[PDB]
Amino acid sequence: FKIYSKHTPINLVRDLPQGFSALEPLVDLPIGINITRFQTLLALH
Amino acid sequence: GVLTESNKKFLPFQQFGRDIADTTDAVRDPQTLEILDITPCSFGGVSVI
Ligand SMILES: *[C@@H]1O[C@H](CO)[C@@H](O)[C@H](O)[C@H]1NC(C)=O
Repeated sequence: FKIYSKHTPINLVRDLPQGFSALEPLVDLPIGINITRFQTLLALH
Repeated sequence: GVLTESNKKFLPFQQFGRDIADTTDAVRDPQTLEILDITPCSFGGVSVI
């Protein structure tokens, strides 16, 4: 599972991911797992 | 080949380098973590007059 990231954004437009930026690897976790679905965790009230 | 100091930069994850046709043009050593470039030495042809 290789996770790529880029933090600094470009203020070309508002609330839209316009622009181009390459992504460099950060962590490659060698587990060997089978995954077909996934969820996401947020902050609830 | 012959090793000289490298004026190029490597990203932290990457360890090797090449330009065209699988020619290793640079490498980082595993101890100093320094960057070096590789170029072949001075082979050539000889002619007689
Ligand atoms: C290996 O040891 C040398 C001895 O000083 C040190 O300079 C170098 O950073 C070390 N490299 C690694 C990968 O531990």
